[PDB]
Amino acid sequence: VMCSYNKVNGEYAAENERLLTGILKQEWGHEGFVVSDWGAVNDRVKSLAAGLELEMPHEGAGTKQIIEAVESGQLAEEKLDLAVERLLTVIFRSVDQHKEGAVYDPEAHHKL
Amino acid sequence: LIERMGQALGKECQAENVAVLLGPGANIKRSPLCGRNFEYFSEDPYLSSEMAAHHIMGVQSQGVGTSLKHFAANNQEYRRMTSDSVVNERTLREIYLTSFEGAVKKARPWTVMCSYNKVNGEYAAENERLLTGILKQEWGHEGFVVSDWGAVNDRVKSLAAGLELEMPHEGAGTKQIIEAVESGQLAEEKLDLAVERLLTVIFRSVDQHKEGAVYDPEAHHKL
Amino acid sequence: SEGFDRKHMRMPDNQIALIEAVAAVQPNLVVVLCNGAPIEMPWLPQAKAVLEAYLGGQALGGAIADLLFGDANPSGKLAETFPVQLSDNPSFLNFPGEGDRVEYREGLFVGY
Amino acid sequence: RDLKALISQMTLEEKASLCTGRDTWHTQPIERLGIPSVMMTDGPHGLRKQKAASDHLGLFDSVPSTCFPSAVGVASSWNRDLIERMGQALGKECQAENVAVLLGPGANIKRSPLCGRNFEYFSEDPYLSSEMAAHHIMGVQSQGVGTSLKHFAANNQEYRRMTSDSVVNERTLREIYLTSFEGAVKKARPWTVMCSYNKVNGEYAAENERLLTGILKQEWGHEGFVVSDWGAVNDRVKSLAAGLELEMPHEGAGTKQIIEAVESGQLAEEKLDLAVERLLTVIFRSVDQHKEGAVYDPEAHHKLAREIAAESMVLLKNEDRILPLKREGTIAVIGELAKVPRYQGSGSSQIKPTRLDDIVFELAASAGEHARVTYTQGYDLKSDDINAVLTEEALQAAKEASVAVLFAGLPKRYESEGFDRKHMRMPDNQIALIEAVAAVQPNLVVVLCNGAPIEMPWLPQAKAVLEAYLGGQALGGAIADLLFGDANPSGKLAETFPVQLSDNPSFLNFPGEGDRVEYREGLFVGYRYYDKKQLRPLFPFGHGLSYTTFAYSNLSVDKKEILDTETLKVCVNVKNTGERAGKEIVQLYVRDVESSVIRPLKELKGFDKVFLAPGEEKTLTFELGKRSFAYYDPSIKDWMVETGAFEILIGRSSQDIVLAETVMVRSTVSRKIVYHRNSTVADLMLTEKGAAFAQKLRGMIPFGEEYAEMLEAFKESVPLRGLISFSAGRFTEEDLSKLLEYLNG
Amino acid sequence: WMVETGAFEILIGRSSQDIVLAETVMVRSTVSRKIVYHRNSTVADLMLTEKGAAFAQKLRGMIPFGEYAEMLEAFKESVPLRGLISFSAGRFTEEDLSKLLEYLNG
Repeated sequence: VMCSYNKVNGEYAAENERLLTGILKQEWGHEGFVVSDWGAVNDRVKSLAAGLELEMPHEGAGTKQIIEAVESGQLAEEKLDLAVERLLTVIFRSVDQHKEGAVYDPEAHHKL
Repeated sequence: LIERMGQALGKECQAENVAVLLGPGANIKRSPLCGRNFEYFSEDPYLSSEMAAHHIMGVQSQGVGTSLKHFAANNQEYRRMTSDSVVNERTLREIYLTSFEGAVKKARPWTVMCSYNKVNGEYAAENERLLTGILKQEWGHEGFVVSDWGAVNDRVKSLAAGLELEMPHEGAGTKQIIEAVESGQLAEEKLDLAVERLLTVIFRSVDQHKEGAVYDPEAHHKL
Repeated sequence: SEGFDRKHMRMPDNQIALIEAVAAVQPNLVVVLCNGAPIEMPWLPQAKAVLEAYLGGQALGGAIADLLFGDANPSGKLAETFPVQLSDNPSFLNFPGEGDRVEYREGLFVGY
Repeated sequence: RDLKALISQMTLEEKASLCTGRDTWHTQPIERLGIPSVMMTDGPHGLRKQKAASDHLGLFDSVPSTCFPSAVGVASSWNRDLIERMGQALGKECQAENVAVLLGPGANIKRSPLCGRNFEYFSEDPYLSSEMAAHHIMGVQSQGVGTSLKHFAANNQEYRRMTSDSVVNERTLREIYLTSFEGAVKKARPWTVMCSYNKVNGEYAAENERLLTGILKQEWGHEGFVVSDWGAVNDRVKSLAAGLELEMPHEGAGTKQIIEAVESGQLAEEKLDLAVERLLTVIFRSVDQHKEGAVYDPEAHHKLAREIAAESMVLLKNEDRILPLKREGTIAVIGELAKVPRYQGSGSSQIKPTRLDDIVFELAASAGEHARVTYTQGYDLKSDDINAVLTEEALQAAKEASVAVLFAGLPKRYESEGFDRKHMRMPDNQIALIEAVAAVQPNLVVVLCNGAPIEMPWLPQAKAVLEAYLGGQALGGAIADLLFGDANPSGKLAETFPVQLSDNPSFLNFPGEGDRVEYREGLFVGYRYYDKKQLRPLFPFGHGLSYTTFAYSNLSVDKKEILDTETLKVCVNVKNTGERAGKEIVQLYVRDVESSVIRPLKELKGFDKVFLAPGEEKTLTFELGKRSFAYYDPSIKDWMVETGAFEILIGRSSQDIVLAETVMVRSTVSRKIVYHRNSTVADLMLTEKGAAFAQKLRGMIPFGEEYAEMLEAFKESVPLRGLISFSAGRFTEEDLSKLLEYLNG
Repeated sequence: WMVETGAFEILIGRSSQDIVLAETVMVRSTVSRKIVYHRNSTVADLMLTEKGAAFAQKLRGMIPFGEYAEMLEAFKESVPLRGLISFSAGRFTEEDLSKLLEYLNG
């Protein structure tokens, strides 16, 4: 599920813990992970703590922040451990389900 | 003998309008050099547990509460607020926790105070296995847990673990508890349960308070 | 005191020496000790008697007078072991540890 | 030979079949491709070639061979070159018996005095052990014969050895146990290393991939292959994947297992190919290096064995100059161990000798016709009960003599592979004979024949005590020469001799709880423990006496300060201030003066032995380096020097320092300090940003000498998050958050 | 908390060093833990059940090398079940032990 650019009731979706964790993960039982719209993150560490696993597009400063939040004792490393497990789960799935040699009929999809 | 001493102390708390007396301490004497050995009872978990329990009985006979103190392995002072006690389960159960077990069970101190250290990589004020699993569930402690002064590391994590009272007053911890409820991270019924433990002890000390209490400084010097 | 541990287990030096000299001119020597925890006693051969009085509180005066003249009979027994030297005790190899970490390696073999 | 070509011509089965033996002592040949068979054979200190017996326990007789002294006493020689010559004799005997690889030496650390196999291990100290082990290997392999550095793991007790779990923390395992093996693998390059029966931290040695590949193959660069102890493997495919090339003895099921694993795509065939290559490289080596027609002089090895022995015995005590004996008067030799000699162990290291000395005959010989040697038996090695007839005969003999030499020790049945001693005492009826013989003849010399330490409550009534250990097939002439002074005693204990069993560090955790033993004493093994605790031993590590005296002089170091990447030269002068020539042993220790981690007070870090005529003086030279000063640091997974002063200590023992000097070693590793929510107010003074806030602080805290002590103690050790509780609301979680940014950028 | 069926000694002293009177009693546990066999159980562990000591016979004989008396007993008692594979002359295999572990655990 992709989060939006806007705030909901004064909090950016990409860091709205009640929205991504409280309602989406806990209440509804979403098993996958949350990705941002492109450039949507305001603070990476705030976003990780709230339930956003993947920042898009690549922003390398966010990686230096997550490391320092762990080492400075402001982010528990098991929050990060939990997040890597959700991400790695979807990535390995699509690998394993990829069909090598796949082709498709441009003629028929024009019919479809 | 110690049970009569605790009664005198209880008579001194009634005359000074003292609700709860922070004590006794019952940590185990692991090393001879520990600074606070003078205010601990013994190296042996049985003798310790006995004296501690009868201390609690005498104080509490007069309707005054106690805070059986430094629940964990606060066995050295050096770097106590950041030190990690690495204790295996047999040693921890047979030795350190057993100095506390007899006293909690027979004497029923109204409160237990946790210590500044970690036990096995978790701060006492937030070790749910220690404050809930062993103190509340296994031993059936009915009162509440209060932190040593400034010992809390995270207020919300400590509430989830079984620590009801943060001392001294830290107002940020209150705004954090409120925000944990609203964001769906802490159930409000965890908090309701906490208020019920706290209010139960407080109304007790009020209802058992003896107005007009005095005491004979002459005889306590005899005692 | 609260807030720090002792660095050694000895009595002050100018005291041990006075015990030794007074003993050399008066063998009939009684020693009373005021302390909260165990100490080494290299002088013990020259004291005929040793009353361990610990921290006897605001009425220690009358109590020690009673014990010394027999109006009370002494009836106390050590509740901790008194080692010969500091290095004998079980915690010596792991106390106070390496920084913020101390390993209770002696196990159940604490004290006596 | 182009080995990758040979392996490519092999079928899948032929490859997998090389991976286990053919029988109990030979490897699998492949006749179609000309791969020969070669023979393994036991013997850390002598050949145990078994003609026709599938026996890994030394229960069946074998071909008779030279029985050199056992590790315990040869290690007491402190003679790196002496043991290297022995390895040459052993290599000449393997060449004559067509023995490809000689299974040994063993170099496990002596954690407990009670371990059964201590008689065939070298020391409690990792440095001395690695030296003797390395020079053992070098001498053997100079003759083109392979070795099997033995029991790679922590095989430190025999009880339940095939199921026991050695629980060792990472620092202890690197600094103590694995370091006795490390030096020898690196300098001597033994062709094979044998794994142990036990688990290490919950994984059987024979499949502890981190141990066999991570440490032995990858880090240390062992080029040869790993062979299992006999029967040690738990799963062959697990063992192959982990770095064990040869299962012994032959187990054919594992070959069908290796085959089916490649076919199921669960073991990559290139892991198997690499394995055939390691084995074939050692096998072709011993073939190419075999010297056909090999012989050897059994006459001369008995010479070599008499020499090793007289350097491998520790004179423990000698009052009133009772030793060396005078060739006059009458000498009363007492005790059945003087007629039924104790000179080796039992188990897979038991040799069938080629000759064997008569101790009384040799004493008679050395005495000359100006002295009478008598013999009385005295006690009963097959009993624990006093004998009233022997005791009257011994007393009567000793009453007639000027001096009495009483042989005592430990019967053969006390020390063996497969079980540990139950106590540390000598037999009872021996202790009694010492006391009574003493009561009628105070001039009493005692010789002990034993593989490991014992208690000596009788020690006051012996004027002299020669620790002769297990001196081998020539211990007769050896003890005769020492006792008469034709050789000078020159040995020093390589293990500590405690007063009582309960003094030693393994006592609270030996042998454990079932299949689990926790090495809880950590780094405090042997003398490292007795030094730290100030627990006086019966005799300390490195203790030995001589019939001459030695003065030490002129400690000096070429540089007074080195970086941890640099090397250092130590020099000391030894002079014989006595009137008999002799050889002297010099021990060099290092003392880290201040360290942020727990360390022993001293660690032995070099040694040499030196022969001096009366009045002669020489100069011995040591070299120190990074490993002379470093402790092991699991966080960076490497060795670490801490910038400071270390003290260099030259002694005749671990108790007796005679000379010291301080040097300054400086680390080349700069670690970035990283602040966090529980760093102390004192941690701020490591950076100039941090001490800036430190002053602005400790005032934001609101609260006379009497309590001066603890107000400093409070303020320096409070964590940064702890200021939140004592700043009158002025320091919040948001501030600490901003502070942690500044501190970390 | 766990009691082990056996003898315990009651000791009356003036100190921890000075015992003046003693007496022995027998405490008997009421807890039976089922023994569970596995591939590294010892030949001695087989003697906790009547099924196990049944197979225990001749299995110690199957060791083909069955003064050195002390250590040969120590060997035979302490070998794990899987260790017999190495010293039974091909007569005890992984499938045999596999069948043995089913029987022992039922």
